[PDB]
Amino acid sequence: SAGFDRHITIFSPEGRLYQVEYAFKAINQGGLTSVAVRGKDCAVIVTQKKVPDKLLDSSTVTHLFKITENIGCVMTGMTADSRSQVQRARYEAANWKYKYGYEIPVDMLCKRIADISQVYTQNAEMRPLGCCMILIGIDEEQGPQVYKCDPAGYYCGFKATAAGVKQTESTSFLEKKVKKKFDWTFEQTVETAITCLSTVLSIDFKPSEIEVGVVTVENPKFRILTEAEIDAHLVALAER
Amino acid sequence: TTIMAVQFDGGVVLGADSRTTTGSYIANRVTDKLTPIHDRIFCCRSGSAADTQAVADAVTYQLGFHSIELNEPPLVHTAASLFKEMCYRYREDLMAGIIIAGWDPQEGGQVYSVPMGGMMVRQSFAIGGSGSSYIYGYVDATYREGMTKEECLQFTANALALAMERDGSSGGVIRLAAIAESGVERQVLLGDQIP
Amino acid sequence: YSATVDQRLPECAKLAKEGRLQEVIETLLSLEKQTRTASDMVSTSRILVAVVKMCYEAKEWDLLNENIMLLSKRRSQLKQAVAKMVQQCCTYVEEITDLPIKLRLIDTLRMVTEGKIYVEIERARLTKTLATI
Amino acid sequence: IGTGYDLSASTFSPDGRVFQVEYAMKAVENSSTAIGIRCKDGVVFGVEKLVLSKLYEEGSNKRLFNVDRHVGMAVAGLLADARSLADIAREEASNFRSNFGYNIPLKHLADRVAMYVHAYTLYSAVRPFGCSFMLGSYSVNDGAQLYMIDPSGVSYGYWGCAIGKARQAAKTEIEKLQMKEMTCRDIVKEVAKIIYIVHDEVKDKAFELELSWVGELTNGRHEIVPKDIREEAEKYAKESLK
Amino acid sequence: FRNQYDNDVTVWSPQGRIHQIEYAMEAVKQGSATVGLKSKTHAVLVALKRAQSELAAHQKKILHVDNHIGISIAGLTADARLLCNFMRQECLDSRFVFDRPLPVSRLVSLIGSKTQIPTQRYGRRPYGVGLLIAGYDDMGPHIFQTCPSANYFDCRAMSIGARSQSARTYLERHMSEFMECNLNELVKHGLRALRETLPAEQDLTTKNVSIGIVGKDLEFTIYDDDDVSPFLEGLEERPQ
Amino acid sequence: ERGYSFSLTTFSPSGKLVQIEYALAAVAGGAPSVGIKAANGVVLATEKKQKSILYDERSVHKVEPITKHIGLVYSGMGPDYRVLVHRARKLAQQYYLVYQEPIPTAQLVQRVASVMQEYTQSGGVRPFGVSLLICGWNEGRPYLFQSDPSGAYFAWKATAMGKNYVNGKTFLEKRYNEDLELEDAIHTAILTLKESFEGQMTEDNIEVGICNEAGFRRLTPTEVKDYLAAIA
Repeated sequence: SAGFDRHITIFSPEGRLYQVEYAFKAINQGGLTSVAVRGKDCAVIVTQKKVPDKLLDSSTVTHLFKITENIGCVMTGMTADSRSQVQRARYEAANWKYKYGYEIPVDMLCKRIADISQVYTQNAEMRPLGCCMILIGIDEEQGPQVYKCDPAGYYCGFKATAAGVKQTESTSFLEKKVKKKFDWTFEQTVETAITCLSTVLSIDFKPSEIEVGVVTVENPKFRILTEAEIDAHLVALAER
Repeated sequence: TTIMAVQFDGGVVLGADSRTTTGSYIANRVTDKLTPIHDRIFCCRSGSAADTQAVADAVTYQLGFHSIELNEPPLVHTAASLFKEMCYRYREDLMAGIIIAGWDPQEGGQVYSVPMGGMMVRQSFAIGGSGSSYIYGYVDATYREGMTKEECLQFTANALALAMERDGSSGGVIRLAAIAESGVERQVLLGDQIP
Repeated sequence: YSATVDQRLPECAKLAKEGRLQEVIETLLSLEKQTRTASDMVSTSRILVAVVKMCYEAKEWDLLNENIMLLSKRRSQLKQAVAKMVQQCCTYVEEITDLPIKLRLIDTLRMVTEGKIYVEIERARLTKTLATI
Repeated sequence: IGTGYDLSASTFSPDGRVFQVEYAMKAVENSSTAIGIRCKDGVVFGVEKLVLSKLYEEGSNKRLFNVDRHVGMAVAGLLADARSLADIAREEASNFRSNFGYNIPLKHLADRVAMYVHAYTLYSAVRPFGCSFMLGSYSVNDGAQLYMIDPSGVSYGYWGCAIGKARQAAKTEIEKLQMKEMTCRDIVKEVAKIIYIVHDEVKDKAFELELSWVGELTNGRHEIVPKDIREEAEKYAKESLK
Repeated sequence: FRNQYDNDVTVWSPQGRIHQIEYAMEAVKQGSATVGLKSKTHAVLVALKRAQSELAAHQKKILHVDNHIGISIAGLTADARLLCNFMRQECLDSRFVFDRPLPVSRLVSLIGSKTQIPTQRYGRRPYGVGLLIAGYDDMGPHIFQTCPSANYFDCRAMSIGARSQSARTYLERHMSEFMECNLNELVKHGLRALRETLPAEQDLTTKNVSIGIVGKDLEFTIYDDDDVSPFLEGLEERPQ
Repeated sequence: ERGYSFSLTTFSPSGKLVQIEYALAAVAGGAPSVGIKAANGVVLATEKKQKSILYDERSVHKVEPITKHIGLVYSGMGPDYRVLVHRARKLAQQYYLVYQEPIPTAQLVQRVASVMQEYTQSGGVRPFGVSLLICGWNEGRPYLFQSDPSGAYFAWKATAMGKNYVNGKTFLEKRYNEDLELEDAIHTAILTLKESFEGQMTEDNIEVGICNEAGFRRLTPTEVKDYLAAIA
């Protein structure tokens, strides 16, 4: 029955890869949560921030990063795995730009990095980088895309996705919002993300506890929403 | 060719001809020797074209890597260092002279030159190519300090015009770029515009 | 906040005796919004009983209708506040002897009250008034 | 207790945690205590070094290294681990200088060293570097930064942090200090008293204090506290520790 | 067995120790004692030679690596010998490329770097040899003790090996003269140290002791039964 | 028997490698997929149903083409399927470069079988938890193959693996005839998906690709909706 949960390369009875699920549970171990919402021409990423003390530099503890000048990234899990995976993603995107002469589409970036994680989970020489990824960007003739990658190398596009400790409830809230079939304008997308986080956390957070990134068609650059604009957005949400 | 780049207070202006030939036959008369390496750092290429483009893409990848890791645009010094090491490591096989012009917030407008063999140096005017052996006296006689954007434009126009009319390896058009805090301005001189 | 509203109660009452709905509704909306954000105990009760009292004495039912549907549509409302509002409307609808007003008001008390609350016995009192109707 | 899962660093837990890095956490918390504070125009470092035997010479097992001319090196954990990590960091800084031709930013060096220490965290044939180290620098055109990187691989930015058996203790008494304004002259005093109060005298006695700093006070150059300022800091300590 | 945490160097104890490293540390406690002293301008290494049988020669414990730097081993013969050839090769490489003697501190730093790799990486056993390093450089004599935990210490003196605590406490009693002593004085101090290590029934005979002395102008020279004879003629009698 | 269900290089005293059987058990737990070879062409389909409609169905495709006339579907792991697609594309294109002629599907199946059985050669690397369905048309003949995690490859007039594969196989053997037409083949395939679909297939809930004399093409959502309506 059990005892096959020791090696990444060992198939259990019923063909169940325990250690991969162990890594998926390790994703949650970071204790944080993150959600991504996409509109007609925008894609908003928001994540929670926990600070044990004022003693840390808040400018360096950002949980969302930028893969290329128009491709942004957010992720959760173990932070060391997080930074290693963003380093690998940036390396792969730069290699793609070098070899093929044009910017990496979000779907292809997710596909290649998921292939890397698959090769990690296929051979027993690697711990399969137990951190989940969400990538955002804009592509011509297809519009904005939001893609998610996991340590198993399973990648998929999302109209809206979530991660962290509150994965299931955040996904249920996302489904409840998307079943209403509304256009989700940029401010509306951002507010849906903030409301999802606040309700699934039941905290009604101060604006200093969230980092937000957004990519739009008119602003293809991955803009990290600064304190001024996140304050505007979420205190407007408060009054709205 | 004639790639002369000169910096001014606020940035650097860089110009080039548009002549590329395989022997006595002009292969392409629309050549651009100014390849944008980043948002506010450019380059000027002389010598074998394939080597210049290859190293241009390589350093584009490298300083894109650096700029995306630091979340901060690269300094001119780092870029010029990349061209220097790339040139030296292939200096036995590299026939290419590069001028690294550009502006950065750290210091401002900087001109770095890596001629044949790989001198990583900086100076006021960086003239390069087979057409750089003619206007050297012309620039030394017309060198003054602190040309404004208009005065820098006229310096470029006249200097590359003498190179154009005097040298047979410089032909076609004249391409200019102005890099500053406001951004990068790229302009082209053709027709009656060139003196 | 509670100081603003408690020195405002004389000021806002002497302002209310003029009717002038728009501006007072706006200021009470702002203060109720900030107190909903801050989760305050007595200022929220005073301000909501104040707005409901002002609508009822000023004799508009569309305005109190708007108050009900705003802070039902608006979020982060204290449940005791909604309860006090509907129970005050109850004690402001059973004593009135105007048939169209009474029927419209019980219609509003019916459509606001999704999510029944501990005061649903007092709402049972008004639904028995509706039973009489 | 996780038996059957913590024999290697490539095996997760049923709760989803690598116990090797947690054991490295435990080892670091079972190590000496080092504090650092970034002043207005530089950063300072402080090491509590236990003289296990008076037979040891002063300056033995020097713990406040300097990875680069403008970058220091404070570290807690295993001295062999500390030296190996320092050596790889120094080679990384030298390679950065050789390839890119200018000084390495503290954040970029921290990212590279965190990636390298992670590369020893997730393999099975190697073991994570069970030592926590400090990165400090001062650049006239960049500023001052401080970073703590533990064997877990996380390189977070701390204004001034501590690592060792008095992590929470040093947090409590470094929180009361106001930090962002005064410079090294008014920060060395606080560092000295903090280090001299966190140490336990009834148990684990026989310690000495060594200090180092980087900043424009030495032209952005990391060096140990000068002997005059060192004895002045010790004098302020003995006056303040009463 | 709760000690499944000491079968390889690459696993940590639940309490955060590498028990294999600790066993390597205790390994050099098995070898014979060896104590070193250093003067203003002279550093001495004195060791207690041991023999498999009295019908065979005593095991050499003082090794010459270069004219200015000398080492003393206590532990495995194989690991110590390998470290000695590594030392000789590095000292020669320094003399060849820089034409200057290898600094004592630099030599010990490269020793630590070399011996940390077995401690960190699976494969080679940790170097379980306690090395006493005595040399001369710009700031004078140095005594470096490289513990088999891939750690080293700058020490006024150290005794490593069997019953070395007696010599340690002897030197702890007798700091106050080490700095200002000349050759004969420091030699007799070291001999008294070993005599403290040696039990009552045994004494420091000619075949029993090995003495290595280095200094500013005097190269690292090792003395033997006939060579230690003048130095032991000035030796006093055991205070028994 | 337990001491031998842990490595891929040790023979069980009675039978064979148990890790291969466990990889097969992983395969049988995947998404159901049915392939049918008609007289004039082949059809293979699968179910793309997943919770959280938030998921972008167009983002990933379970049916992919290898060349202008070769397509494949899987059942089991996703990322392993992607890796198999990559290796198959590389191998087929190497054959094309060497021979300047479209790769025969039999050789493609043989080569992909060799590459997947390569992962079964030694320990430390798990076998692919994916079984392949290969559709192809060449020399006036529609070919349908199955590739195994064990590296075994065999032909199939019409088969179905994945979840509830036994019932689907019984349905196929109670439905399939040697004179089946392409459109009727698609009808039978969608019916096979249906009898264990569990939740009212939509146009995007399933994914079907088709190959014929005109090469291989994955059916667009519009044609899928039309066929679903025709079957009703």
